[PDB]
Amino acid sequence: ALINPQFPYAGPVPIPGPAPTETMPLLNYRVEGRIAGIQQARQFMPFLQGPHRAVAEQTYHAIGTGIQMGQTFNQPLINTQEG
Amino acid sequence: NNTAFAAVGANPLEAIYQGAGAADCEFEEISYTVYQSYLDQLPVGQNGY
Repeated sequence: ALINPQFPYAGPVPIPGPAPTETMPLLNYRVEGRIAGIQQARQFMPFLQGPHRAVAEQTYHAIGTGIQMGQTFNQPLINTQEG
Repeated sequence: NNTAFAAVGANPLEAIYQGAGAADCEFEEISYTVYQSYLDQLPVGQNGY
């Protein structure tokens, strides 16, 4: 702010002001609020809580069976070298 | 038919069409389809939602 003498800035907005209204009042709000609809315990989703496999491992079962059977052919006898 | 067509010179505020042929205009049919937008799943914990 600058004040300049001799033209000085009025020393106030004075008493000639026009009170325009008495509408100043905010009427307090008084209220009762009830949000009470029956609630049912459940919601349907496509899927909740699953941690789906991105790849599975290979998996398997097992079997064996049979017996011990055989047809054989042997090497001929040979002269013994030494000993 | 009463609200949708306004004669020349009549108030068009609530009307769809206005003109010299208004008196002989008629809807043949109207169809509506209502779609509801909402939020589902909502996660539930020890206090409800």
